[PDB]
Amino acid sequence: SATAASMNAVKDSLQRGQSTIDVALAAGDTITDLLGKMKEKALAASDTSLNTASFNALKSDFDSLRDQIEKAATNAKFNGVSIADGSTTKLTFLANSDGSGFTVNAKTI
Amino acid sequence: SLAGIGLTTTSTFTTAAAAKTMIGTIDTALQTATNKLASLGTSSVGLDTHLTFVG
Repeated sequence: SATAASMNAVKDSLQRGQSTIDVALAAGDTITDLLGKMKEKALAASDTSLNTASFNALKSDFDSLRDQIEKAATNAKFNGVSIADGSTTKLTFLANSDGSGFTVNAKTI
Repeated sequence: SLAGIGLTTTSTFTTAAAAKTMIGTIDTALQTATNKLASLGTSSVGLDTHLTFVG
């Protein structure tokens, strides 16, 4: 029965891992949308028939969107630990009542 | 404001020759004003995006 109590201890760690990955996924969706918009801006600015005063506007839009991606990426922490900023190489959660782990590598975005 | 875009309040054209340069002054003023407003719009969009993420 001691082992059943330990399983009760394991389930919370599994749930916490789920939560961190959800936060990362939300930030990632925002980042992918921003990247699409940045591609659109760069494609529009690649035109050689463009005026000198529109190129600057498109460049400033690009720069704003890049700063946005950076902010959106560094804010995606749950409980101080995150798998999208690039702070650590992997996160290991509990998976067995004897200590063996569930490994989740880090996917910096 | 008038100082910000370089217009300079109480700045007119007394003869038919100062207008030839006032044309260019107003062109530069309009350009820089539109640039500043574009930057403001970009910043507003950024605020909206970050608010969504905070939610």
